[PDB]
Amino acid sequence: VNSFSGYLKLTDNVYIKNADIVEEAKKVKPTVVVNAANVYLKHGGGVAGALNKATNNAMQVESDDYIATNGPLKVGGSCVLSGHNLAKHCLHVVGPNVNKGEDIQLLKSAYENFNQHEVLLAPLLSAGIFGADPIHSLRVCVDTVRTNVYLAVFDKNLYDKLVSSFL
Repeated sequence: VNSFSGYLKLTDNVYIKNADIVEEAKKVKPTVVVNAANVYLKHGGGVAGALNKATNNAMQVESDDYIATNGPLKVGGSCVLSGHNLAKHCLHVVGPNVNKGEDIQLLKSAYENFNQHEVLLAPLLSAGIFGADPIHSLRVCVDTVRTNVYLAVFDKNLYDKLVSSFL
């Protein structure tokens, strides 16, 4: 049994809810919240900008030190950093950004990072300002992630379309 409330069950291991991931993280304090990161961990906008704002920029400060030591992530890759006030850990995952021309096949590799964590609160990778089709992102999630994932979808309209169209 876990703390997550109000989710619709899509499969054995994937759950979805219309929710602000920031507000959900604040309520649940999950072991892992996933960030929709870029390779530079520059948390300017979208999910990343919202998570970082909710940490009062402490996520960005920590991220800048990570990059200064390790260099950029790979598209499809991830790193584990602090969850600050939102979660125990933040898994920063880089999905491909279609608005930069990145290979959508890298979306599966991105979701494979989730399998290193038994339970996660996450957004749909490569959705929103990363430019991918969220319906596609949800299909890749279901077909790739085997651990228990609780997906937060900010937009109510999109949430209802994801559920209604789910095979």
